[PDB]
Amino acid sequence: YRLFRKSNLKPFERDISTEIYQAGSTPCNGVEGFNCYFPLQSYGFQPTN
Amino acid sequence: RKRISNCVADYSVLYNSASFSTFKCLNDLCFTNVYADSFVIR
Repeated sequence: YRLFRKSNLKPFERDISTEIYQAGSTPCNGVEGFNCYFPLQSYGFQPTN
Repeated sequence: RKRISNCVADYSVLYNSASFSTFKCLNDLCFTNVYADSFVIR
């Protein structure tokens, strides 16, 4: 699921891609951490949740 | 407790500082006070 998006995805609009996102100013350039997070997160469907 | 009131708290410069370790949380929100603590952990 998508968490970090520059704007609001348009209606019926599919952001069909997995690109590393860039949060506030700390140049990521392919790394994750300080203001750098991967916008697509695996939820994990455990039926007993 | 460094509780502060009626101050212009610039979170953007602090958040966009690149001289921290963990920002586990801003300038568009105003609050009654900020119970800003201070200590060192291992």
